[PDB]
Amino acid sequence: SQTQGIQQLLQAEKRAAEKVADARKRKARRLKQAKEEAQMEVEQYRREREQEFQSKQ
Amino acid sequence: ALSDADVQKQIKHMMAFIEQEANEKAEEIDAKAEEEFNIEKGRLVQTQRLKIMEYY
Amino acid sequence: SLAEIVKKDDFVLDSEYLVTLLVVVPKLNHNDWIKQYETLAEMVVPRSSNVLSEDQDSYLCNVTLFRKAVDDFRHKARENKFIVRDFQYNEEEMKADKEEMTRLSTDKKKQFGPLVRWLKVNFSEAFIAWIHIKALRVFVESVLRYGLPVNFQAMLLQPNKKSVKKLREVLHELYKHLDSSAASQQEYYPYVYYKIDC
Repeated sequence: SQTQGIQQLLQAEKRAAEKVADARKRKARRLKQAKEEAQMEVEQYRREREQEFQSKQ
Repeated sequence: ALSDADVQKQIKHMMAFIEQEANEKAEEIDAKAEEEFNIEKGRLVQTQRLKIMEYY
Repeated sequence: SLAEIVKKDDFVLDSEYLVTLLVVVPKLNHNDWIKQYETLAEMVVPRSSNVLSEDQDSYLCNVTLFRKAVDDFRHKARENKFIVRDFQYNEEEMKADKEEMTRLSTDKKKQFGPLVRWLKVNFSEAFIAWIHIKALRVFVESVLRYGLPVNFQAMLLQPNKKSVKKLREVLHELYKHLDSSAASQQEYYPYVYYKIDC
């Protein structure tokens, strides 16, 4: 494996870098999606709370 | 002179378990992505819940 | 350390699992090494039977090996009369040492010029003051020999070898009339004497 092993190492380590980048982008995407969905849940329940306060008024 | 047979043995074994452990590490990062997703949605917006509930 | 023998290409580059050990093998069992380097260790680089350079005791050669393979290869090659060495390529280890060698030699010569000038000069004045203190002695001993008055006449001399004793006895004959009694003359000669030799 004088040279062939080096090439296969290069390819496999490129694939490992690619999956690490994929996982990192997955973390960032899920962080953004979590923030967005949790916010939207917050405002829709704000709407229902405001309706309850309208009824109480 | 172990030659191409042992070259293929070393290549297939090493790259195989590299790709395997690579995949499980990525999937574990995805599992922790699920964990931080749920924790954020139940903690940060939940402190927001407490603030707004006190406000109301 | 291998200055003009080993270089970068010999050792493994960007190594993830391997380490290149410069396992020197003599020609007495070189075919042995290239044939059973697999027996020496499992999980080894195929076609790693590479020889770098030559020397009078043996032939330098290197083996690329996983970590456990390095342990096993060392373990079963120390008994195989192979020199073990986990050298790390370092151009600085060569360039530094050679630079200090040449610079220190040149500066040592440039400062040794002053050494010889200073040394020969200072020794010449040292010998000048040397003969001066010797003359001061000659004066003191000649004076006290003849009492207060400082009237005396000094002289260099150079006796012939093997004619020394004849000169001793004729000068004893000459100077024994000054005192006319005893000047067992030995060290304190009937003349005020001092000795010097180069």
